[PDB]
Amino acid sequence: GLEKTVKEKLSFEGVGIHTGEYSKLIIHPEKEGTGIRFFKNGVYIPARHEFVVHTNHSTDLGFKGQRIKTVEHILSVLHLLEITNVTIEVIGNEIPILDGSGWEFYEAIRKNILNQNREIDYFVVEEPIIVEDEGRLIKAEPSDTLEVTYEGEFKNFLGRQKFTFVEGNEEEIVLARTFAFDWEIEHIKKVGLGKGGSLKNTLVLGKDKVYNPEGLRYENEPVRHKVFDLIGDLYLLGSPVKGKFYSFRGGHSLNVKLVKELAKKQK
Amino acid sequence: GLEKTVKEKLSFEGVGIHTGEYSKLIIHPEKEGTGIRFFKNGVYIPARHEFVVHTNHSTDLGFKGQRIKTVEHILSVLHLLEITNVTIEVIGNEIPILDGSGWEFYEAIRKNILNQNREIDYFVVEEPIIVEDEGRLIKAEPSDTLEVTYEGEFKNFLGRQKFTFVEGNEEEIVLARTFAFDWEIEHIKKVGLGKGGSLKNTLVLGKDKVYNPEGLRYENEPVRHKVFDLIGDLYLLGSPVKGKFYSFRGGHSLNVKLVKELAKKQK
Ligand SMILES: CCCCCCCCCCCCCCCC(=O)O
Ligand SMILES: CCCCCCCCCCCCCCCC(=O)O
Repeated sequence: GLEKTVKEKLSFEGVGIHTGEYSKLIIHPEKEGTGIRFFKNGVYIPARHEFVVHTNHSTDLGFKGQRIKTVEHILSVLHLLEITNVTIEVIGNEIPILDGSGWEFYEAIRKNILNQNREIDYFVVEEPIIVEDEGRLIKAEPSDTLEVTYEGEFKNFLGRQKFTFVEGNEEEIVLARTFAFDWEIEHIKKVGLGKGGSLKNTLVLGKDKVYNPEGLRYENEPVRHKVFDLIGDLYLLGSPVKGKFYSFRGGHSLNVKLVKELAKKQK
Repeated sequence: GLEKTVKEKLSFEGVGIHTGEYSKLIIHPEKEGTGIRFFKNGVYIPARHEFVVHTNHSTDLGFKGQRIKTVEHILSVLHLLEITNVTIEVIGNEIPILDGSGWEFYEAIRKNILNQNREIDYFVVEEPIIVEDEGRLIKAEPSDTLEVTYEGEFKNFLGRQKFTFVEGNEEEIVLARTFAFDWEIEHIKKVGLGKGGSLKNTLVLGKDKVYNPEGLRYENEPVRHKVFDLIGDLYLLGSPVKGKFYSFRGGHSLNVKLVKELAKKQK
């Protein structure tokens, strides 16, 4: 495919899920070969693993004293839409959570796609690789297309389920929201996070119930989101990816680990 | 004591806990002998049991097609401060929840109290009375002062605790917030309520944990609030009350029941 970018400036705004603070986005179009980079306080931060400063319950980036929290969703969509050259201006400290999924971005970015005369130089996974971290494991091998599978071993009623994304199936995961278990909320708030969380932006699961009155969108909405997450994380390799990934009980932390140990192979 | 009222117009505003909608309050001063009555869409609704239309997880009042949800807190404070003649203008369908306690009202009403030349005609409990409703029971006997005790048999870590309010101890309960356990937030949202609830306005308790990061104000904050509730409910007798009340596992529903079966004795 050819490198892409937005037709014109696009903006989004809302509360950040962790900071609980308001922030605004302004996606700027960029010349070819530019790449994805955020812009905060006159400082450009590249959507590349080198600038990852936090992978707890979000993937945060930073440079020269400027930090942006939760870039996974915005990046994931840009990765799905194969938008390669743009500048994400952030007026705050974290990309807005919106409805908890990548739906709003997708729906708006998709419209304003602008083709360009330059064949995308994809990041190809050249050979098998694995990464562990206590039960948690991710396996990535070579593939003609982008294919990602996530398998969960949920302690609650969800049980063991897994989902698989393949090119042409974006609309199947850009709608999955963010989730957390109830035995998953005190801790988060205590370590100073989720200040913006609510049933309107987050999907809360009980030991065997769903708090949100709106129920689950998909039987396996959680697993889907995790796949969405991984994709966006993977975009930190600096360009659309092409490989076959298997993630069992993954998380941003391990996600990044892979990415780093996957680029450290000068690939 | 003498009948009281506010020095001048006082107003409050915020989200309603159940409706999730915005609403505004405007407490108007009223001539002597007026009483407590709400004012909605050019319709006056008396703070009297006759106009109670709902006692689920709030005490709602209504008349000629006009309804106000959650009047207990506002009434409870007015009852504690012995403010007898005022008009509560409501622009919406429910008194604002504010921080979940009667703190804000108290602190603001207390300032603007205006004495009047007219001895309050208290509602005296003349003789013993009891009301049941499956395990739940309230006992009310005669007393020189206002004395209310609430005892809980909480299924979670709280266990069995009780609190007792006596005249001169208002500041001990006007600060207790509203509470709910994790088990049924679902239920509440499903039966169309708590649309405004959040950890900022509600104190959520787990099977053995406290979600709110701000912890409990008082070891027994819940039981206290229940006492606050009862007091405000009791003010639906149409005038400050003087009796000794015992409530074991009570709730607005039973509260009102008592009040009704307590006034039905032409007392
Ligand atoms: C109104 C009720 C509220 C409860 C608020 C939920 C607390 C927020 C928890 C944050 C989710 C953590 C998981 C991170 C996943 C992601 O990257 O989206
Ligand atoms: C994860 C959970 C969410 C936060 C939302 C809380 C749900 C709203 C609960 C409404 C409280 C009802 C009981 C209080 C009655 C009163 O104040 O008189």
